[PDB]
Amino acid sequence: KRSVLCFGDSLTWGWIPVKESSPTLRYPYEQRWTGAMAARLGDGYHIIEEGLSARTTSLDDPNDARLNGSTYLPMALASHLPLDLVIIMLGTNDTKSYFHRTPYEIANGMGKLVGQVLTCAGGVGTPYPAPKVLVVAPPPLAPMPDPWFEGMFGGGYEKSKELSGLYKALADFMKVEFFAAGDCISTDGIDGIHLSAETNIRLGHAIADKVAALF
Amino acid sequence: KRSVLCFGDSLTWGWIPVKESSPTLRYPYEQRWTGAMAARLGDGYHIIEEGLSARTTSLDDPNDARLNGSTYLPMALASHLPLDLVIIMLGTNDTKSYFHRTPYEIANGMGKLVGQVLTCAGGVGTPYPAPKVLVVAPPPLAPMPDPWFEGMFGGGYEKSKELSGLYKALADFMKVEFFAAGDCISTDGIDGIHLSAETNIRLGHAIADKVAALF
Amino acid sequence: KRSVLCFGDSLTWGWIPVKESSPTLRYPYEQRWTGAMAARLGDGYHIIEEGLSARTTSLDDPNDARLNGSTYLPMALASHLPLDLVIIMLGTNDTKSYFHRTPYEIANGMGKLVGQVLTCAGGVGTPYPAPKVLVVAPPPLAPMPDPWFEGMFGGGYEKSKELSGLYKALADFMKVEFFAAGDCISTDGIDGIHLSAETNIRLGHAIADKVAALF
Amino acid sequence: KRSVLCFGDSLTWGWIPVKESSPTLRYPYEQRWTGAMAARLGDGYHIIEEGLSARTTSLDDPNDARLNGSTYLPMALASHLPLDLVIIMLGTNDTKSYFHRTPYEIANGMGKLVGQVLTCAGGVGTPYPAPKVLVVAPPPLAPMPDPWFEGMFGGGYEKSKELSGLYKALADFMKVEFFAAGDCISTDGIDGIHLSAETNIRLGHAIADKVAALF
Amino acid sequence: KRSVLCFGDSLTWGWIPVKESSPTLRYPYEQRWTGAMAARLGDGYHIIEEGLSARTTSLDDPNDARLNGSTYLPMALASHLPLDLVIIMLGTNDTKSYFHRTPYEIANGMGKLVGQVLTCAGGVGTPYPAPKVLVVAPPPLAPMPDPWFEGMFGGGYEKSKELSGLYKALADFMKVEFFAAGDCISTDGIDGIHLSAETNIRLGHAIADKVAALF
Amino acid sequence: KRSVLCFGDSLTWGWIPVKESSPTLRYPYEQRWTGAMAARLGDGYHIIEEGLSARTTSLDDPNDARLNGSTYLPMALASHLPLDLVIIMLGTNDTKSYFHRTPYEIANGMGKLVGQVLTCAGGVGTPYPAPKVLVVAPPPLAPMPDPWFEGMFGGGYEKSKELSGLYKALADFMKVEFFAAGDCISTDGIDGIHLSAETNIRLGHAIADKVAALF
Amino acid sequence: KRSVLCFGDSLTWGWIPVKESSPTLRYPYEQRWTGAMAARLGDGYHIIEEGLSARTTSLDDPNDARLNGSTYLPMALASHLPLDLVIIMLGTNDTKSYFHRTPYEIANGMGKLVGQVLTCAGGVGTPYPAPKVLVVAPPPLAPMPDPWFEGMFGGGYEKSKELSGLYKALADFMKVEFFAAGDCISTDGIDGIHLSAETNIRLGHAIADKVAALF
Amino acid sequence: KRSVLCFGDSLTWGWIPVKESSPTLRYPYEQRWTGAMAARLGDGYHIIEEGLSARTTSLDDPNDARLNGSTYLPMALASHLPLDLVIIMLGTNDTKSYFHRTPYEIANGMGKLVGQVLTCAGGVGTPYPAPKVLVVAPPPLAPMPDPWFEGMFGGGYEKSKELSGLYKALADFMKVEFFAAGDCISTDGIDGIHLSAETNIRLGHAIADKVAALF
Repeated sequence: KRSVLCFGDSLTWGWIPVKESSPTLRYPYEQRWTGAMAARLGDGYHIIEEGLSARTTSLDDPNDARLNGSTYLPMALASHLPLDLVIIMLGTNDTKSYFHRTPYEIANGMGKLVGQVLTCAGGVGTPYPAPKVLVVAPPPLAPMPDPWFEGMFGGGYEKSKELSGLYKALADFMKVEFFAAGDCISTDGIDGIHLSAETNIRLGHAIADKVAALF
Repeated sequence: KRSVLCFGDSLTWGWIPVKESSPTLRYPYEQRWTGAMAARLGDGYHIIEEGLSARTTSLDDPNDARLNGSTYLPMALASHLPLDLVIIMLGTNDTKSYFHRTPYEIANGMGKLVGQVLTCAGGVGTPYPAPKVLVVAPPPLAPMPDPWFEGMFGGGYEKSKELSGLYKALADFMKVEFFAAGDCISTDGIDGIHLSAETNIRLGHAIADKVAALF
Repeated sequence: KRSVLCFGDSLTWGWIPVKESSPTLRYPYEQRWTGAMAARLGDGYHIIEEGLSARTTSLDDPNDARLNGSTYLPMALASHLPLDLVIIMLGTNDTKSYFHRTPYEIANGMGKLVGQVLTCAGGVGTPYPAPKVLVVAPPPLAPMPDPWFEGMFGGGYEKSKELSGLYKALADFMKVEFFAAGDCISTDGIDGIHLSAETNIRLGHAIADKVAALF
Repeated sequence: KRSVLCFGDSLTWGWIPVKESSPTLRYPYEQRWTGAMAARLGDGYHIIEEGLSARTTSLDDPNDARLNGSTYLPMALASHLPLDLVIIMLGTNDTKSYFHRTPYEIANGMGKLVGQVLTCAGGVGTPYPAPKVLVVAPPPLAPMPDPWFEGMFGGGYEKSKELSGLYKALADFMKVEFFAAGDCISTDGIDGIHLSAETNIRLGHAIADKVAALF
Repeated sequence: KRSVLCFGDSLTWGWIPVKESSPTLRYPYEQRWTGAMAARLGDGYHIIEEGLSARTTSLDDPNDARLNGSTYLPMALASHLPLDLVIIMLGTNDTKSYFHRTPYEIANGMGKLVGQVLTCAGGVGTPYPAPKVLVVAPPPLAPMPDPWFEGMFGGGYEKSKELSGLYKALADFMKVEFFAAGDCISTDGIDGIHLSAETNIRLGHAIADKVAALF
Repeated sequence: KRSVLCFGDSLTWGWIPVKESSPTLRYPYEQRWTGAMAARLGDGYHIIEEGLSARTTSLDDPNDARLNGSTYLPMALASHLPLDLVIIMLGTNDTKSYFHRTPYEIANGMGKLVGQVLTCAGGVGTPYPAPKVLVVAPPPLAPMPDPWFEGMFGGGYEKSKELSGLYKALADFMKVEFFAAGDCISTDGIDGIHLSAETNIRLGHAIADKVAALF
Repeated sequence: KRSVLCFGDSLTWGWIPVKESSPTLRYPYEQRWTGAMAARLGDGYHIIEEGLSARTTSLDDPNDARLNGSTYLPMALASHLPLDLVIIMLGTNDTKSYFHRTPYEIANGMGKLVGQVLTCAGGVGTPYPAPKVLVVAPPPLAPMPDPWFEGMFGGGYEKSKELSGLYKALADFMKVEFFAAGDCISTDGIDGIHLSAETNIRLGHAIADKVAALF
Repeated sequence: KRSVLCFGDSLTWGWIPVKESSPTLRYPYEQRWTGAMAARLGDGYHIIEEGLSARTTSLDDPNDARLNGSTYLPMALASHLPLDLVIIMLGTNDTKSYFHRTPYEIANGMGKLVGQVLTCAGGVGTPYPAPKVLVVAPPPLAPMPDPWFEGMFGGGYEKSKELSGLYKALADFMKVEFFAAGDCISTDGIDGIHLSAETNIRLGHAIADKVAALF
């Protein structure tokens, strides 16, 4: 059996876009991209979900101590070995206005996460090798009707558009795999940030085909 | 389905005891207590595994920044809501010689984790409620033929015999559920620390019976 | 009775504007907005005052470790449960020149405080629920004849004009209550920052009307 | 009018002792020692309550960031100036097993708090003088029927018996006022830690007589 | 007798300007402003020198842990009580290119130091009162022939010109004394930063007049 | 002139022992050991006083951030170069009950300070060499009639008796100078900690004789 | 023999420029500038290599805790005394996009390292003197065909052109030696960052000529 | 060619024992164990010396920030790749009186260093594999004539005697190589801590045999 760890933010947790913006409920597994990917990959794969709303690549959020992805990823890797592949879809939250990050710095944060996977061989007391890495660039942001979300992501749209190219450059440099979500889907939720079930399913099917071919 | 997050150390990850002590392989899912519990609970339950070898309740390990359970649990809870129950089986590693913790301090560390579950309602932007908690006392340690493990757990056996009584008192105080694993299993692995497959399966079946009676 | 905690800066503490700028005396209770609110609400309400001159939403002041509102609020909430409502009037001091904060960052700091209220249920060992929240936008700044105050608030007037709209958006997003003080009062003190007794009393009466309609 | 700040733990917050140990409700104001003291002092005094369950003199609690009294007292003083007197009743929680503090270290923590009052003149931008200080030694602990509380306070009884003498020595040295609660009341709650309403009322009346005579 | 603490940077230590820029020797006491001030004041005054080359008001220097004035001043005050007056001449080093401080932030750092004096009453275990404060704005910088010093103070000249006005506003606001060194002297050393002996003597005489007028 | 920096605690600052223990006044210069030493050395020497009540060698005091000698000494050395000699009389406060330091640890803290002197050559931008070092063991403690001082120094008398032998061994190892004050004076103040004026003067005269023999 | 410590980044470690950018192999010693220098200096000299890919002067890299040169240099100096000369070639990595450092700040970081060498006399328990220092400006950057390297060094080329002039000014100020590598070599590797073997050898020969002229 | 990194304390740096204890000179390379090992191994081996007097396995020394071995080892590994073998001889300094470490904690600190080698594959941007590890238990301490050294190592002899057995157990557990220096040499220097030249040579020859047998 092959084990695949899916590390992400609200797009991976499965945030349902809603007209009142927040709070919201979670998509059932079969309507998450992770579940749709698992269905297409089949029973030879075991999918592990680690999606956290508002998670960044490598930034401490001023209002929530839980959100730095790089703080949690080493622990998660060691908890889930043996792993064949880690899929990482993050970066959208790094584009928020109050973080003042350049696109390159966001990609460099993704690079920190890739390095944490590449150096994780052995975990705590095992002979297991490092898994492969699939870097996923999230789809670009869209216009947002809610003024709080619009303020939250001020300046972020242009940054989100640059991530695909920079993540491709990063993945080539670090000799790992790459997939641009925006080549297959768009951000289609009413809030301009999150995704519909149908788009989650299309995304998971497409990632499944990438996974099946990358080993 | 009812979601059950299983938070623990190597006993939960599934460390196979071996003659060379370390390193070792992972039990397959159906030979882990988590998988055996999942099998007896049936398809109305969804099990989430968060087991990490060498994890403590609330201590920083001097050689490994991944191992403080309380550093990770809030992030894990928010990543996995909605949750109906969190089962926590930890404390054995707090008995290691170099931590110099009293049994009450170990139970108080378990209490820190219980509190993190009880106050987690809402996660990141959801209306979901806090789950129930099942505190599990691990079975006492056993003779260790490897001198490195014997030094690692110097003074720990006597502390391990006190955890069950103190965890019961904690659980009554905090108004959560409690299971004494040592009434049903013993630490039967060749290394004096870990468990056989047959014992994992017995444990998981016993925990499943306890969980079913809560719902 | 219904308990109302009033969390704020000098506008809440009751700084009397004076020709020498500083130091100054405190308005008596019946000339504070808190006391005037208490008088119009009547004996079914119990007011708790937590006003601190120079307090910010969520910033460490370089000269004074007492001034980060978010450092203190969780302790204050647990000390005063049971609470029915928390009124927060802060943000003016975040506009000071040496903080270099954008208006969105100031509102996001207010959001940190709102979240601290919303997640405070139980306090230390109680069954009490989280109180409601009333976010109050302070009135915009005014001309400052003292050159030290003018330097202190350089760039702050323009930011102060944006807080009301952003606080309304925050409150709608977090599903709490909102009052724009600038619809009812102006910053009428001689120093361009603080308020007259007549204006405090008008503010408190207006807030009282808002509070009564919540219960 | 004279203003009196009452800084304390669950004995000041007003924890009702209950057979299930925890959680519990709060005494109404007239059944707290603060309220009973205010009734006896009369309308020439304004009492300010700052009681926090589980609060220590100057220790960080491993499971709760809210509980170090010395972290909060400077902020509270500046928020409540002008003050004529600060009454401090703390130390019981410093005797808990997991803190491993000697009686002298507990008294030295009380001394830290006394110094914070004595040096607080001016607050933020006022001409107000430092208030007087009344150090109150809490009554000694009693036997505890609940095993979690008994473990929590292991070794604490003897420490609690030494605080009166050491706090008297401290108050004489620092030239402030002293009152031994144990000379008037005993710890009479079922849990061995907290107080009955009748004892709260006796205590507040006795502190009121001390206050009226100390200026 | 009355004691006067002189807290400063190289202008107070007595750096002799030299063509090679650095290193250099110290002026003898009678050619320092402190010694010249002491001579004019007479033997009714005890002068304490605390001058440190490269010292800032309140900034940590990246290359030298000794240079934050506000880190050392509280210790120095307590070491030198009883004190009648503290003279503070700092701010020039805050204008260095790599600190990126605005003039207001520099004056606010001076304000931090003024506050440390005003709150220092008692020291460690004494009845002594807080000293008075004389804020001294240093003379503006001059053109600098050495390229390393020119880079070191890039952007600093304009900032140094603004300190007099801002320090005057600060001293009025905090109700302390003020003296503009630039009303009496100029920066006349060959390096564009430090002062000649005759200028130190003129400066010390003028400061002595200010000190004598206060007492 | 030869410059001599005197770095110490209350014995150097000049704490007057008094019947009420604290607070107290400072001995005049002529009644300090520093001033008595200066008089006997004469006008070829320049004495710099750096005495701070309650100062330790290298410990952070829980109640006062001013008191770690090793935190302040590097800044003080650079402020006072050129220096021919640093006299260090510290260690008594390290024997306080709440520090739990062994006598060797106290001498090792003295060693930290000696090293700071030996490595201080050049200061900030000077060619000056490192000064010589005179390590002074303070006299042992004596009976303490005040219960607060008795508790403060519990266990400390026996440690104070060992400092001289250990400081001699330190000074020989580090190749610096050593004077045992306890051969010439005893702790004669009423409080069992501090010194009479007559004893200060005898100490300073004895240290002066030692200093002169070094040059 | 005369001992020469060579402290640097990938230019010193010997990164082989390659078409796929990363990862890469290390030049053999004979193809490193260090080994080429050693050969030309001959057997009267002993070369110590301390080159680390990605090392900065004095910056913490967000992704790698190994890379701050100033964190490691004091330990390295004490490990290798006696030393006659330290050659430092660093600064290129400080020009990376995500550090946002000005050229003067980069030279000031070099200055931090120079100071660490100049103040290292004695090491741990030795009489050895501080070595001489040779500051080496690296050659300017060149076109970078890999998009990841291009982003990594955005803004850096222009900064790299200013380092030589600033390092010369630093070395004159601090009274140490200076060599401009860009007078003798250019950045000739395919990646626009690293060097060919022929260029390493030419550099080492030119540095050897400089070193010999110092002794 | 194969590269061998020698990571150690004064026994590796080459401290010459001397009657005055300290300071002292360094043995020439051919009288160090490293140089003697290199001579026996031949020119197919490249030896890298990283010895630092007073270095510990994993402890911060109170008086010197340079001495934690585990702080420096990751940087040194990355600087010296490609490496075939890392030889680690440390632990003697962890036995010093003021560290209060148990023998197991010392061996666990060695374990931290072993783990840093085993996880170092790649360094910064290379394909190189992790080196092998040779753990060397240092020879036990001897009686020490100097009282400062005797105090420094109080309690340490017994601890030093236990390191061989514990390091053997550690090396077996971690599956690396082990050599007991005390099976071949004794601590023969006059100070009871360091070694003679002939003993360094015998030690290096015996370690070379171990190294050659591995390859």
